[PDB]
Amino acid sequence: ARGPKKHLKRVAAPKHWMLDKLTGVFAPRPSTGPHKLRECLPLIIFLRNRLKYALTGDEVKKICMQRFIKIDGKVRTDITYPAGFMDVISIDKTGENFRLIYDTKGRFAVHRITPEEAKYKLCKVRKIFVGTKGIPHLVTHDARTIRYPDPLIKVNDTIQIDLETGKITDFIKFDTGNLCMVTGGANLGRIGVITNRERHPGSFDVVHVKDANGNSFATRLSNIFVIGKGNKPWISLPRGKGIRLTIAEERDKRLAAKQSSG
Amino acid sequence: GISRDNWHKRRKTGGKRKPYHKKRKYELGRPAANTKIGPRRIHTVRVRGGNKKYRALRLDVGNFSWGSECCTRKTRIIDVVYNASNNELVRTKTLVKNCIVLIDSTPYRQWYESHYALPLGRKKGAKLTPEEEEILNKKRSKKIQKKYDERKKNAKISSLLEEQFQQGKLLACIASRPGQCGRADGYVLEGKELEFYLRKIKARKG
Amino acid sequence: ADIQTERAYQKQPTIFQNKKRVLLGETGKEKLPRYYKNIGLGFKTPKEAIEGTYIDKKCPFTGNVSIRGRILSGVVTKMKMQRTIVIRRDYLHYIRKYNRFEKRHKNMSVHLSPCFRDVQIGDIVTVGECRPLSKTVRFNVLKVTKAAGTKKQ
RNA sequence: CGUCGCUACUACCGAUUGGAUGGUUUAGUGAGGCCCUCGGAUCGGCCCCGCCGGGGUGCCCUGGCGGAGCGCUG
RNA sequence: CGCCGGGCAGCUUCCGGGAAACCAAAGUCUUUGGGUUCCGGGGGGAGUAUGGUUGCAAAGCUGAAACUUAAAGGAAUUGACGG
RNA sequence: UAGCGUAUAUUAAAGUUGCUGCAGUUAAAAAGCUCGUAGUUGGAUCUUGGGAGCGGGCGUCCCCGCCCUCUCGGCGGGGCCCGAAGCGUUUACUUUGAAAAAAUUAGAGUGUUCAAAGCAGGCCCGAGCCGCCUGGAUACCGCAGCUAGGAAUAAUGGAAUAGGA
RNA sequence: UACCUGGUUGAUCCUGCCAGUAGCAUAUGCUUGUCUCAAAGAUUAAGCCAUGCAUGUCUAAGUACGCACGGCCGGUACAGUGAAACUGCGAAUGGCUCAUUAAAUCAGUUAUGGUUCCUUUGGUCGCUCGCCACUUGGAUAACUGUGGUAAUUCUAGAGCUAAUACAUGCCGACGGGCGCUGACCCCCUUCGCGGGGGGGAUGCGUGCAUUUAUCAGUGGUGACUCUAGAUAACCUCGGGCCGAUCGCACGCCCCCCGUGGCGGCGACGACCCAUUCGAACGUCUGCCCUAUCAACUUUCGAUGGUAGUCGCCGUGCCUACCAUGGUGACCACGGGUGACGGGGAAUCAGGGUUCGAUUCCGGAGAGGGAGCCUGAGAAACGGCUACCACAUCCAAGGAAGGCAGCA
RNA sequence: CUCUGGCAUGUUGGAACAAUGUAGGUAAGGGAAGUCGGCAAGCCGGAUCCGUAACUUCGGGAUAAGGAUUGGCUCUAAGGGCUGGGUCGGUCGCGGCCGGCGCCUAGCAGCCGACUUAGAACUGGUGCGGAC
Ligand SMILES: [Mg+2]
Ligand SMILES: [Mg+2]
Ligand SMILES: [Mg+2]
Ligand SMILES: [Mg+2]
Ligand SMILES: [Mg+2]
Ligand SMILES: [Mg+2]
Ligand SMILES: [Mg+2]
Ligand SMILES: [Mg+2]
Ligand SMILES: [Mg+2]
Ligand SMILES: [Mg+2]
Ligand SMILES: [Mg+2]
Ligand SMILES: [Mg+2]
Ligand SMILES: [Mg+2]
Ligand SMILES: [Mg+2]
Ligand SMILES: [Mg+2]
Ligand SMILES: [Mg+2]
Ligand SMILES: [Mg+2]
Ligand SMILES: [Mg+2]
Ligand SMILES: [Mg+2]
Ligand SMILES: [Mg+2]
Ligand SMILES: [Mg+2]
Repeated sequence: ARGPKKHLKRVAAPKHWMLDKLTGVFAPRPSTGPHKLRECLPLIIFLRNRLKYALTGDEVKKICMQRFIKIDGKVRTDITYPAGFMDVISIDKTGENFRLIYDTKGRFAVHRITPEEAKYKLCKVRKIFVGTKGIPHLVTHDARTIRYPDPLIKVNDTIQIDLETGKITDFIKFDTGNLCMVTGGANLGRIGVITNRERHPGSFDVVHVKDANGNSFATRLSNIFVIGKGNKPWISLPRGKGIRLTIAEERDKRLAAKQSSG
Repeated sequence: GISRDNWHKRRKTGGKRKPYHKKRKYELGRPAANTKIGPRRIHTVRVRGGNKKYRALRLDVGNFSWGSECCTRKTRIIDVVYNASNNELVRTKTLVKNCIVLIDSTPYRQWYESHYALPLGRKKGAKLTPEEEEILNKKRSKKIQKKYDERKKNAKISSLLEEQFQQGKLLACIASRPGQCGRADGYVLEGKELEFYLRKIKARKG
Repeated sequence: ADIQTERAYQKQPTIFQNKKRVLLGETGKEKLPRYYKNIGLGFKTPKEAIEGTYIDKKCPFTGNVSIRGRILSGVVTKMKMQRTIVIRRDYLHYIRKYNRFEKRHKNMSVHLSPCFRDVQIGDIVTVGECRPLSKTVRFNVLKVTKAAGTKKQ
């Protein structure tokens, strides 16, 4: 190629978008934003393929130009804005807010949240440093940067950013015994308590984490996102409480639900 | 144009490599700056990413540092005397990153007089009468005199440095990159580096 | 002989050779400080680089190179080059059809700092990836292991 | 079974400094671009500084006509 | 008159093998793997042409293709024939 | 059978290319013979045996626990405790985990009217249902590289003029 | 479904091939009622192309004095819609093809602590002491008018006219502080001296970024010559930033008063940081046939060292001086390929054997080479320049080309 | 081309500068069309650095063929030969006999002298084996 790509093929689209082959050749190529396109969910597929509010690309653009969606409390008119993980998509006309959290099967879910719980957001600090005039700076996974952080926050920790102020409400340290969620890889969308962190110098660390059911699974350090203290989460959880079920038991769960409904 | 690529070369085994695409822009090469000594002429060149590089075609002034004295002054370049890469660049009088040069000691002596209050570069005195008497005496009070005599006990200059001060020209080594930054910054040779380079000039000529 | 055998002057760019040596400090050729850095990964900086006088800008300890990437190993084959040696890495490549391996070797060019003074042909050397030092060199020697040696009759 | 005699076919050797088509190159000429050093066909500014108007009171506020400095300059 | 080991072999055997002739190896093979070299791929063209290399030469080593063909072969059986 | 014939490339047939898995007296075939470096392959030998309730039932079946050291143990002086450092070789090997695009392959669900497909879809409406319930799994992804277990087979070492612990 | 059958002989057991048999994948023949999907000028010619189209774009929010329409409501800068044109952005994506290419591309893995990055998002933008600021300068468009050429999206001379175009340049924050220089003065142990400290008149830099040199050791890595501080300076006239920009409603202060100062919502725009989209070159391992290719590379860089040049950066990328090195029977080098690589397709006991031009990812090319402008990103081809090969129109003086984009 | 030595232009001089000769040159464009026939003339040429085929009796072919360079000036580098290397009056033949009295041993110090090779800069109207 000679420059950046501005097209996205339908099959080349991320799997969790749940896009189908037959509707169109292309995909909603996400615009540049706070989240990588491989891990984001563009707003168009949110209001069309998830909430069924709009039918095609033109209709979903109509709501954006009527300025009804406020990603992080800010009006976004971009049809292909990359939402990402744990973002309050607020539509105050319907008075309904959503936190974009992965479900059990590692896909973004329609997780309705109460308006009072929608005023804050957890973020993972990706690096800290000191800039000019000896001012400490901090950046998050949401790409937002803050000046004057609390010195107790180190890297790969969690902070409770506050909407409409952009400040810190509380912070969670990353150590053994904390409740986290895997945000990438095979175990994406799973919730557990940190049990061990093996440090490999020069390479990526491996974190072993145990869910509430006792199933223990490993992942990379960069996939670890602490979302609570001890065992109590700091946010509302999606349906299923972030557990993983092998194919045997969700089969009989579906059969039992069919039996009860019949 | 000129190419910065690697695929025009024979591989490690000595075999001949067949290129798989034509010359690409990002692996380009531009002509050598060939900095000279003369009136300031600088050409701006637009480089990759829309930034700017400065071609120091001809330079006359240079920002140099004593180093052992923390004295950095903007002096003028007399002429290059040596180049460890290629002796041809010396007689062509071309300024490169690590060519050693002769610079004027006028700003360096001036700081020495106005700070240490000792003669440097002077033979017999009574040659700069409107100012030198004032700067040596200054009729200053007891506290100011007691401040100058603290630094007078360690205001000692090595023999090689003071000799070149009497010469009027100091041996300096460039550290910046003319043709890249458009400047001829550097530092002043001293110590074993000056003694070694002096033997290089002596062996070269004389 | 000494460390000055070139048209330039060999020195470590971080270290300042001149410290304004005046009457307060006895000017009896005071030892200049030596810049050295630990490289991590459990590798120990040898005493030769700690107490040495050589200058080599490509030395992992006393130079401007950072070891990062793959850590490999090999056997010294040739030592006929200035501050670099050729190592041979022997491995087995698996052929699925015949369910059998075959011996294959790769000759890798690595940079040997003079801090490893008693290297010999046939000894094991562990190397670390770095920035391209030359056309074919992208690794630096980080450790030396003798091969049933240490005794010569 | 083999020579010899007849008819077809397929390759081979072959004077012809055989011919043609690609590829890599020694040597020589060499368009065009790029850079560098000159170059200055022209287009403007200031110095105005020949006039007049003049002005806080010829000591001009300057509004113009306009020689032009035939210099300094972009 | 015996015994041991290494040999050249011999006789016999429903060890077993093999298409059989036969073979104690040519055995221990669909119950298929002790280690490791060379080497064959229907018959002709052809051990030819060409290239390289060896040789004083004669020639040696390495070594095709086009084309052509439905068989060419091996072991045994019966007959027929034999100066 | 609304399809069938022909030509040609290729696969099985072909154990007629043979690693699994072919042959070499006579069918095609082992060099005239020997030496020999690459290559390939290499005798045996180093911890076995014995244990404690949990134990494929001491229920003499045995899930099976097996009856490394040192540093703050982060629950300058508490036993209520478990983290910092290295391996008393280096490898190969095997198991686990991480990371390994989708489509395609296998495969879960789904009456597309069946199917190839596709990723949808189902439930009630007594008509206010002024809407509820789901799915869009999972497996495999060689070889190379990363992590943690095991140490049987194979290679490589230690102390021999003792410059040995 | 882990399969065979006919053919050498008078007959028989074999070896052994030929032929048969089944699938798929191109063509072709004959035939063909319905319906759902669905390939389709790859193979020879990456051969040549008439014609038509395939990339342009405006919100209330850069510039409307086109009457080209139009509310005028009528004494007023512009109601509004707005053609044209300047400015900005895009045109570097897509689509097509598979010629080149055999550790090359590409696949997995890893690094960039060795780099650049339009835009999005988040930081930062009174941090700097320094007679227009209630707004500064000269034009160029479109537009009217004179035309020339056979011709082209060719255009000149003449006259206006705009800006977020192109330039210039303040106030303000702004009271001062810091670090140097210190006129001197004062409190002082006081004594015939020093003195232990203060305020300071006068001059010098004060911020971010860039380029050096030096000092110490706020945060961070596995490891910085990291980041952040401190000092001495530099800061490139084709010269870095420190808003001379545009809409939306319009409100507040009135003591000084009564004409000025305040104010919200944006939009555009920015030096630098981070993020995103990435891109570029690197690490380890992996590729078909060929020895009738066994020794290659090294004068013209081959292998390394030192110092430079260039580049966005790391490197013989190039230059100067040195050392003679580097790769090979574990197949180098060379040649061939009817080779783009891979995900994959066919056949299907197991193992394998062929095919992958083809819709996804990566690469390469736009008739063959080469060199460039703009732009963040091109060595761009529905951009330019030159040569080579074809080839178009001509009034023979000139001009214009690139369907391996869809037809 | 010159020195030592030798000579007077070869058995006459003067004046002119016709043809035709004899000896020697040059010639635009073409390039053997001339002629029995490239006869004659012309081209090439030294040295340095590269690079050299068929064929072969393996010696040759071979200066095969083909190509580049060459001046002047200013330097640089390499290539050698001679001597001497003493720790000291412990004493007297400012010097001589033995010795308690020393560590060039990676060799220096000074002096002297040939040509030759290589590299570089500068430089001239691209001229340089400048004639031979
Ligand atoms: Mg064997
Ligand atoms: Mg045969
Ligand atoms: Mg087959
Ligand atoms: Mg066979
Ligand atoms: Mg035979
Ligand atoms: Mg052997
Ligand atoms: Mg054994
Ligand atoms: Mg091809
Ligand atoms: Mg393909
Ligand atoms: Mg291209
Ligand atoms: Mg741009
Ligand atoms: Mg092009
Ligand atoms: Mg005569
Ligand atoms: Mg006479
Ligand atoms: Mg002539
Ligand atoms: Mg002529
Ligand atoms: Mg003739
Ligand atoms: Mg004639
Ligand atoms: Mg002749
Ligand atoms: Mg000849
Ligand atoms: Mg010369």
